[PDB]
Amino acid sequence: LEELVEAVTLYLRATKNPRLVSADEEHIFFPVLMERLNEFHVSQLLDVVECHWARSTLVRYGTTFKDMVRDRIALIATAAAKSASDLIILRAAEEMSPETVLRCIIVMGMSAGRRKRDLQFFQAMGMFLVHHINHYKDPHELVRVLTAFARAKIVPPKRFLALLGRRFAVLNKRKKLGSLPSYRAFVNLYKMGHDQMNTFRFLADCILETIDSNIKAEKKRLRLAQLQSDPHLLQNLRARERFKRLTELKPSMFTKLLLVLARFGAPHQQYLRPTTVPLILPTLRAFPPPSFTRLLRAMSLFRTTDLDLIEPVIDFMADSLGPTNVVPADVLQMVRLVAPPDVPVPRNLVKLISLCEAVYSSSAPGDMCAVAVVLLKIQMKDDVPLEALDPLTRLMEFFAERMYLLMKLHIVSLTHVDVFTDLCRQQQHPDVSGHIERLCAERRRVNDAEGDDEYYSQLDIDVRETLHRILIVNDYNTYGQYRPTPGVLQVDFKQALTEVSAFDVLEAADLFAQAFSNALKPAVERHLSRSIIAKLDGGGEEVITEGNSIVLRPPRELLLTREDLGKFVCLLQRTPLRRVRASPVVWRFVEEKAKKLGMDDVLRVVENKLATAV
Amino acid sequence: AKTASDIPMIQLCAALKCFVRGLMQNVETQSLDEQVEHELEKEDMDAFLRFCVENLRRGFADGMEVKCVMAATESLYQLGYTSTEFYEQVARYLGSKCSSASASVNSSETATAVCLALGEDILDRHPDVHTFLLEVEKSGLKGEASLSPTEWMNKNDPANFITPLTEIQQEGWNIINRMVETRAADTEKLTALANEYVAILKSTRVDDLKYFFGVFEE
Amino acid sequence: NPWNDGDAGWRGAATGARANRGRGGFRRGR
Repeated sequence: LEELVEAVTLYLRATKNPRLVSADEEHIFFPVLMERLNEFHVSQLLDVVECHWARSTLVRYGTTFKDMVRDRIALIATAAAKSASDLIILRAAEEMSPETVLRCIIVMGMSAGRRKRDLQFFQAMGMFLVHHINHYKDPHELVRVLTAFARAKIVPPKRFLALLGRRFAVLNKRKKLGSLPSYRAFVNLYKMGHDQMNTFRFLADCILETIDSNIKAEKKRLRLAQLQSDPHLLQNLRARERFKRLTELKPSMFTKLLLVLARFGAPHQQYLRPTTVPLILPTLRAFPPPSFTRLLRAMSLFRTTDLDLIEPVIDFMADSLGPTNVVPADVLQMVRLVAPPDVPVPRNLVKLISLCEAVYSSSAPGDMCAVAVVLLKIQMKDDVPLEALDPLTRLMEFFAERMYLLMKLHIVSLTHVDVFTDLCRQQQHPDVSGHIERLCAERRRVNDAEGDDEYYSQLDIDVRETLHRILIVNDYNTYGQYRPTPGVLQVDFKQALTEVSAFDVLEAADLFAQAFSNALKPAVERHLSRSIIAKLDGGGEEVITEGNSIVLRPPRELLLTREDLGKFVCLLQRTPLRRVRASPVVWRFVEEKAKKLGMDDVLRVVENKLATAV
Repeated sequence: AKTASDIPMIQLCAALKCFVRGLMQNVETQSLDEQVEHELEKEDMDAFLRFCVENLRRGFADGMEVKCVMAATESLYQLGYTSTEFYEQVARYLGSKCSSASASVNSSETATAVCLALGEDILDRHPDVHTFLLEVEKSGLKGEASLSPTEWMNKNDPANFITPLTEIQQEGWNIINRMVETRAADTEKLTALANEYVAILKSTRVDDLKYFFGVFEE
Repeated sequence: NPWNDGDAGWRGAATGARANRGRGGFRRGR
């Protein structure tokens, strides 16, 4: 037994290098061990299991090995339970030990996935861990157990997680739990649907006590010392290092913790006020824009009304970020944050208004509607001078003219126009330019002449949905191209483009170009160009089915009439897609269709475009 | 501090009195290290006191009795809140209520301590508040400073139903319930039950009479 | 709000402030 155990452990530890994985040796060893594992103790089996497993070795012999040892461990544990109520079953009580259960959880948790046998086995060891929980004294082992369960994608019973949290509470005195393991446990418990708020309260307390202890330690060091008695990039790095030293966590994860606490309804006084001065303020400059947005939404949900935090953030955004660099979403979130009447008025509201004007005038629907609502909320306050609202009046007139343009294009929904008109009516706005009156007259003509039905029949629903999805992908919070667009969003956009014909997509792209100039991202333009090229190439399109299998769908026969193809040529001329405009395949297909239909001017244009391309 | 939302002013004052009464004993401080820790705890205490004065300002906004503001200022000075702006608001509020107040209801010891707590410059700016505090401390109530926080809450604000009932109070409530269940026509049983109630009226809650009289109405 | 966890607290407590905002006459009696 000992010789075979040593040999198999030596081979398993030698299999760390992929060059040392051999088929002959594994074929010699694994079945011989397979037939004799009924003579092996649970400790020996776990020692064999714990050694490193090669991927090929795991797929060829590892999975069945683990399943059989799991079955044997379940059998010996059942025998031990019956006793409490190859001679190994006779001594099953001693073999099944709490340390054995803990190491089994740690090892098989990170090695198993979403399987039925794994689920049953894990439920068995969870019941046995409930039986032997009280013996463990290091909460880090429980944290590792929770992480293993999270990897396994299996949710134990709620009472089990409550017991684990109570054990965390009990064991924390003897051995304090670190802030990073506390964060990991918090994420795991939130992901596995643990509703009980007490564990979240305890974990937040465990994080905050460590943070304030470190802050007090540095302050007492400074006080004892005094009793005895690119530069921007460098400052950002130093601030990040200080924050990581104090909180033992990256700023993004701290901000997402704060956002989670805000979502769960925790008070702002006990979780933002203590950390505002030492943590948030000095590290604010080095935050990534995603962390900026998360923190802004955290303050919004927390209903924070402390100018001590509000004013420096506005000062940083106005003087250290610049209007061109700050995403308008964060600016809108800040304006909503200062909107509520209970929020005291900061002394630098004019800076925020000027930044809003600069950002929303340099760039060039529902967004304008919400902007108008929050401007109304700001104007409701009596501490706002009229002259400071004078630029906001011009902003609202700009929005009115933009709606004047959108109503002519039959793109904007009339409900948003009604909401905007109601806003201007309840604001008693001084419509000096009169564009609001012209908008109301055009809305009256819409309601009287054609109606909403004819207005919505002016265009195609497919084009509208393609435009909406294109705008959503383009307006996704990439935070100034800081983060690449998600692969899941890429797949969703590709699926949306696949189900829609090329002509509708081109019409949507032309409408987007007309409405917004130079507002299309390079990635979305490349995606649209690839979709159109694949559609018109004749080689088919790659579609990801419900089984996640790539299938070559043949291109749909676009039955284009003479007028329809002339419109297609016009859209090709007016599209912002340079690749599509210069694509020889599209022009060749248009030439073929023109030859089949028999028009001469389109043929001449296609010939000239092909000559220029070649 | 965590579970403090929509705090009645009386309950906040009672909690402040409890915090004051549980203050640590003062000993000679080692000037090297542990006095630094003393200041380190003092700043946290001051932050908690700032959280408290937030609700104090809220209570000023909605409206509070003079007894509540006097007790809150007493406790805040005893713990230590040297802002000199909140005290200006306190003096302003007392000046607002100076005419519509009675010196025969407030506490003399509280008046002396709050007059000491409020700076002489603040009283110089507000003379009517100074006269009112002088009148209260010269003529008022004595003995309300040594009362336990629960006794202070009960005497100051009845109908709180926070502390558990004693045996005599529970017996009185049982008598009230049995009177309620009894029919109106049966005058003898009601007379007997009322006579039983008034035999222990001294040891029962004063506010509970509002229920007792109600039976006579129903 | 999940953080409340089925605890009305001071808004649903027995304090005199909450007991002084109703006009029933206290006739039937609790």
